[PDB]
Amino acid sequence: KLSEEQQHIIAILLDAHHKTYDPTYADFRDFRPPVRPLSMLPHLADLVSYSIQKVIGFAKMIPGFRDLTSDDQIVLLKSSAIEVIMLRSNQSFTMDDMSWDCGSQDYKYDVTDVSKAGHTLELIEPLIKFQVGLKKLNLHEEEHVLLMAICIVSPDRPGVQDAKLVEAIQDRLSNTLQTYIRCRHPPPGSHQLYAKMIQKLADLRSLNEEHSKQYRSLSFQPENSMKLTPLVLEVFGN
Amino acid sequence: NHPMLMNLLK
Ligand SMILES: [O]C(=O)[C]OC1=[C][C]=C(C2345B678B9%10%11B6%12%13B96%14B%109%15B%1172B932B437B%1285B%1363C%14%1527C2=[C][C]=C(C([O])(C(F)(F)F)C(F)(F)F)[C]=[C]2)[C]=[C]1
Repeated sequence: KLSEEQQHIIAILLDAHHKTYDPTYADFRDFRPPVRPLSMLPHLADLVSYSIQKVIGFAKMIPGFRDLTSDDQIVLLKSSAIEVIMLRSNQSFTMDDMSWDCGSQDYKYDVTDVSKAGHTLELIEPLIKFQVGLKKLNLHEEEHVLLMAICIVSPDRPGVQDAKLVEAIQDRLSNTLQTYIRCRHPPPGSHQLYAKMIQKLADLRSLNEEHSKQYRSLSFQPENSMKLTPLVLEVFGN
Repeated sequence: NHPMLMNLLK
């Protein structure tokens, strides 16, 4: 059932993820150092700005993405950026202590670190529950990278102009994912896996909404906006 | 409007 075109799409998305996700976390030394109010805001703002650039690199390699206009590519990335970053960070999240382990003690982030960047339990509690539930899915890397692409290319993002073209690109990705689960994911892990994965996308939309709320309250203080980066201000708002 | 996003997209 898995056509050669569908196998082609998976190979590209796997390669795109490997070219944009460094599992050594080497570049983290270039950030402003972490201090453990809002002592973690400089470091974590540098982390998000770094990851936005990686999300852009990944999106450019999604089949069909560069058939969209630059206006549509911009609005899809603006809307999905924080969702894809939260989804990507599942690779560093660990159940042993409910933290994001990125190679060393300096770059291990727990719930208190996120709150030392200006965010509250309104976001942190659903965020942790998202990371746990995603880990319980035990996704193949093939499914992990397909979910990242489906999240970016969604027709209902605000500001989309050629939703019909966005929908066509997403449908080709969704059919690849559904057929992949069918032929390559054995039961019982296969059980309603596609529906469970789309529920995680719905979880990410809610997390996106709460983050935007807390970001605007954060960046409304000029002393806080001083600590952000120019790319973060362009993407998330000034 | 979004010059840095456009540069990374090119
Ligand atoms: O992916 C990998 O495995 C390794 O790399 C990464 C990349 C990102 C994360 C994270 B994870 B917790 B979830 B929150 B904190 B960590 B950092 B983002 B992900 B969200 C995250 C975060 C911080 C800052 C803001 C912020 O709102 C603030 F103002 F700085 F607080 C802004 F940056 F967006 F502005 C928003 C979200 C972990 C590992």
